[PDB]
Amino acid sequence: AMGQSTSNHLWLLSDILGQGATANVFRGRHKKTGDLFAIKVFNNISFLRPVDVQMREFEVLKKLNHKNIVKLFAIEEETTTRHKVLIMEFCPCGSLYTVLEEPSNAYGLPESEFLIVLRDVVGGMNHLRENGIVHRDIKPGNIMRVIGEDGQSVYKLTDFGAARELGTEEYLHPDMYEGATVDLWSIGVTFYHAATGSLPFRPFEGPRRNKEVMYKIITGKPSGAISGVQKAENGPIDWSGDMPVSCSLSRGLQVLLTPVLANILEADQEKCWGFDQFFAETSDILHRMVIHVFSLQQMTAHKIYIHSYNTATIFHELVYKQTKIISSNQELIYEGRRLVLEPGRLAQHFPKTTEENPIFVVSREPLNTIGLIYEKISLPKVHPRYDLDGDASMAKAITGVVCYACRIASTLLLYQELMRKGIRWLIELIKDDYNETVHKKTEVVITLDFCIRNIEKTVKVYELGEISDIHTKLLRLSSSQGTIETSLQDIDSRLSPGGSLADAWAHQEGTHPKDRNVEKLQVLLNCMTEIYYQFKKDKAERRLAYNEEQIHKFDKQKLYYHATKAMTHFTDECVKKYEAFLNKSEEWIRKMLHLRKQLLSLTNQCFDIEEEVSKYQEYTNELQET
Amino acid sequence: AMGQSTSNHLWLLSDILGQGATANVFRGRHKKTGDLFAIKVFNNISFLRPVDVQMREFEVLKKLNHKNIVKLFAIEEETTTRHKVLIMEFCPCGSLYTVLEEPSNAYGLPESEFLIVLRDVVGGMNHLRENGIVHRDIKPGNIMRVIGEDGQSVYKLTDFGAARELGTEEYLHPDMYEGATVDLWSIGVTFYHAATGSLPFRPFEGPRRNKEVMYKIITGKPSGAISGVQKAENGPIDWSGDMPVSCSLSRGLQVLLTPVLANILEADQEKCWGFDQFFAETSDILHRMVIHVFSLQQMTAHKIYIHSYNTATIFHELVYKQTKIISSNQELIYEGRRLVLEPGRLAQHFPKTTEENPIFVVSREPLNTIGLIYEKISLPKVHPRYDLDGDASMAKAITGVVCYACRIASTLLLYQELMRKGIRWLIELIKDDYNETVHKKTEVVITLDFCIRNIEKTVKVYELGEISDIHTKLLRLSSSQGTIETSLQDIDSRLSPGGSLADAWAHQEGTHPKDRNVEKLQVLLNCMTEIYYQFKKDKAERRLAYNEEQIHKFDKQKLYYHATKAMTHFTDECVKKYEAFLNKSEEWIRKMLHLRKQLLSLTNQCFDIEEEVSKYQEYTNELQET
Ligand SMILES: O=C(NCCCNc1nc(Nc2cccc(CN3CCOCC3)c2)ncc1C1CC1)C1CCC1
Ligand SMILES: O=C(NCCCNc1nc(Nc2cccc(CN3CCOCC3)c2)ncc1C1CC1)C1CCC1
Repeated sequence: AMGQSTSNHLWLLSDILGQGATANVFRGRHKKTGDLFAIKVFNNISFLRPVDVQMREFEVLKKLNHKNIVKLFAIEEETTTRHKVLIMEFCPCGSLYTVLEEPSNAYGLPESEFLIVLRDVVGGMNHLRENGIVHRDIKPGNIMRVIGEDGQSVYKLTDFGAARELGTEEYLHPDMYEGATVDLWSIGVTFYHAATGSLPFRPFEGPRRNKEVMYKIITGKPSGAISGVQKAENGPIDWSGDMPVSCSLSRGLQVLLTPVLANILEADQEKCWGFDQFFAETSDILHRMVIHVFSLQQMTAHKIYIHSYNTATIFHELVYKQTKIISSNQELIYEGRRLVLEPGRLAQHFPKTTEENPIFVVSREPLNTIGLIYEKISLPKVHPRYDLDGDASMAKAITGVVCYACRIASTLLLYQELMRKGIRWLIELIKDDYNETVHKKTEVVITLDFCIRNIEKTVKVYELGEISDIHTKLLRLSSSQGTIETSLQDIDSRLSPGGSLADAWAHQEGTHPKDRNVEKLQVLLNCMTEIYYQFKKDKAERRLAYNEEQIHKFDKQKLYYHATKAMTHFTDECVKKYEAFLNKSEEWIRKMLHLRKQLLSLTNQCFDIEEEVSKYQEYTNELQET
Repeated sequence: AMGQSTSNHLWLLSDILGQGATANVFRGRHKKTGDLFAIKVFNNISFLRPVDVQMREFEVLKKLNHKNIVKLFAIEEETTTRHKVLIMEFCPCGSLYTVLEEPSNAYGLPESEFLIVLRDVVGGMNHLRENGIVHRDIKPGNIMRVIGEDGQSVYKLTDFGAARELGTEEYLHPDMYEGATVDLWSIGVTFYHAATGSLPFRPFEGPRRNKEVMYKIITGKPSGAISGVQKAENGPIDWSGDMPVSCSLSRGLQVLLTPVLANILEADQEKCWGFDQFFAETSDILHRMVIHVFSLQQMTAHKIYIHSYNTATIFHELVYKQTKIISSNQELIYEGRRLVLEPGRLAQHFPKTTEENPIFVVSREPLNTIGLIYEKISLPKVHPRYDLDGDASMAKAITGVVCYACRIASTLLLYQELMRKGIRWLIELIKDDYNETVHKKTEVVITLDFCIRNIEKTVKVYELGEISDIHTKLLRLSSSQGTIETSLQDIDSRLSPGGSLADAWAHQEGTHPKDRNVEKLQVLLNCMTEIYYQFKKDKAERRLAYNEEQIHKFDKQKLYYHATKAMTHFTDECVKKYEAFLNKSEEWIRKMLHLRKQLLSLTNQCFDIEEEVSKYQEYTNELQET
């Protein structure tokens, strides 16, 4: 074998991790402890030979300590070549680029993981600003990832400060492509990339020979837009000031994220934010807590980004901006019961919200049932070419699509299981509004009983005009009360099991966790992703043996069969059942809004008559005489 | 390289899978399709040379098709040696032994996974009984595992019917060690092993030289017992007719599983079940559905194994047998509201129960708060010896213990999060019993109002004895009603936030999912299990190089530090917080049982007076005259 060594460290040249322009990164261990470290060996060191200036540049990075920055442990010299070797912190998981290489993140990172990336990157750059050093060359490849003690990812920076001695091509500022504006540029490109899984500004044949057109895209500067992609060869550029539909981010977050990118992605130094403005808006998002809310009327889940110190007034406002529901009509349901929120109640004392257990929202005004809005992405055509590079690229693509389909499928199941809960709670919450009307009826019933037989007694002792008038008046009330008594039993007949309102259809329509459709999709998805990582190990081998050449061709054909089998099961089973559940949901809503309209009126026809039987009890029942 | 071939198949000798006495199993592919198959090459074929009798014995296994049986595809001859090669179905996951090799199953398989094992093994043997063939040599190594289309494991048999041409040593029947009784023996040993993670009958130094004592254990035949283990060298045998505390199986299942094993684990052919009796009891368990129930009083979760055709009467009975709660006192809570079950309601129409969303049970009779009962298992002492075999054995042991601690930790968090829900539901369910008392009070209030001022009017028109008597009687009621009116406000003061009953302590005591204690435990557990599988790759290498020898020693010492760090965090954080939550839970229960006792009496002091004000309204209020 072949491996370099040091006074305290040693490493094989086969354990290469990073191939830079100035230095190379190797997986190395310590001679004594055996603990793994990152070995940064300086290549091309001869025309410089610094032992005075650069030495102190390494003595400053040593004491530089932060959670969002890869730690530099020591500066040692190679045994033979006497090259300056940096003992860096080893990150077993890799970088942000490695994460984006996964098909599960082909259409953007998970929302929770994205918030971690945002939090760490901002914290890292801010710490570098405190020391004055500017990075600019901030790429997902320069953002390492480690697993913290709590299992959550922690992102760190590393490849910075190499501008004094010497941005990435797809992360270059237009004026830099030819202040701190050029630094904040690549950050937005990184942030968009992490949220989309794709670059913001893409030509047709990629950023290579057609990258001459790519510079025209950036210099085009459409201000508010954050995406410039041509869907055809040397055609027009499709602009967009919003994020793709395939984005895995919630609607609440996109509203806050969009203006951040738009104000850091333009050539104008007068329209672009500074690091203070950038830090302010970013820190604002990171501080906010999440309130899970599922609108039963629209069959849509929502994530309201609000501060803990904000009141319920702003909460109802934010819900309206995402659901188009007036605050005075936003009726809340939680944990099976109705939930009343005070206009000035802080967000710290809000109930425990989860994607699986949120705060349902029901309204009285008619709302169209929308459901989940996603992008219909079909499988890409697989070419019979043997191109190992192309076989690895298309493997990442075709697997990412199925990942998206499996992502939507689990969400479609989420919406249905959430629907069954909200409906089950609602019908029982309606019964609560039925039991109160009964108790608000019996109070009127007893009232007339001690008003009828009290005036029927006064006249049976044996004037007549007043007697007959009240008698007729009380009869027109006890009768009108009689029909309401019966019509409420009709409502109770509706609330009864199998009473044209029961949720028997909800358990007999869409898909259920018993079907295990997501697990079935994952099985095929595992078969594909296994082949994918294998094709990565085939691309690195440049060429394969005859035996491995055939296996590569076999698995490539089985990659299509796996994807096709999964895509069929998704549309013909998961989707179709969802369409059926969505249909009978919009029907039951109308039948429910109609009922609540009845019960409301029938209840209001008890309060107005409660005041009518109050102006008679204090009248003839109590005459006057010395 | 070195690899054998066939007319249609080929395989490397390095891809060995099974090392049997008669044949070897290799990972092989097809020459055309490239699909992977299991290659069974016959070793020691010379003194037999069968081409007539044995050929048909392979022609019968070909048409033999079942889900719980490994499929035999074809019978081909080797190119050079002309050995009889069986093209078997390849099982990438391995066998049941492979599953038990995992530290996560060191103390038994998960309950769901165990039910799959039971279901498949029974279905497999039953199919073999239909064909008449008996296996007897049923070992976890002879039970393969594959992943079905729905993601769930599927277990199959394979190494059977090799008795005609020719049980495992730890799976031998006592009379066989020296009817179909000898067949059902190894099944119970397998079933115990899967549920415990350990053999039922173990000497001290293992089943080797001290296995002479092991035969004394089996021939000891304590009938009802199912375990025989000596904790000391050549000491007494500790018998047990029940399963260990570390068993991951629910209490409901153990009650059904115990008699099954006890009746198939004894030398007596008169006390042992037949295959019909065995199939009946096993199929009975597999057909039953699971009802999740969490007793708030005892802070214990329960899994009631009941049939779908059974009524709620048997349900309440089964709950009593596990919670010691009388059926007439079992008050049910579900989905935030109280749940009323009809005595003859089928189990098919029971609500959706989950371990995370079960049916809570509250009682009126005082119950001691038990909580989770588990076995306190400490880390085993690690010896400084270099023994690779011993280093791999202790790695499986020390990792399995931490797995158990992480298993309990997630359960301790489950019980607490379940506690917070049941309490939150209860306090709101009490308010429901408070709002009814109010409505059952106002009916009495209005009653006396039209009874007081109706008799105060009759006497103010200006006999006297009757007048004064009723007046005093109504005063003793309106007054006694007045104090109840105020004492209920005291209860409402208790139900009010911060009213010596609020669940503010529940969110400020034990551990929460925000702490991520389980994730923290998993991080260290991942570091350990990685080292474990590495030690397996070191044991197979017999000896290691100098470099790898030191790394082995380094990771071995870091294996202790990982386990110690995890075990400390478990006891000092996860456990201690659980003890505090358990303490303040037992206190709040008494304060809740006391309140419900008050509200009950205060409610009963409204019904008995409702009938008192009913015998006066139909009296003097309605006199008599012509
Ligand atoms: O600082 C740079 N590159 C960063 C990307 C590669 N460098 C590293 N990679 C890693 N880990 C890593 C990189 C790529 C893939 C993986 C995942 N596997 C781990 C071991 O097995 C193979 C890959 C791990 N750790 C630390 C570092 C150095 C300290 C910043 C510049 C590029 C040359 C210097
Ligand atoms: O039938 C037997 N042995 C069963 C155990 C090994 N045989 C098999 N193993 C397997 N798969 C397997 C066995 C052990 C480990 C693993 C997991 N990895 C898969 C590939 O990489 C290494 C191990 C897989 N499939 C099929 C079979 C034969 C058809 C029953 C007798 C023992 C000689 C015949």
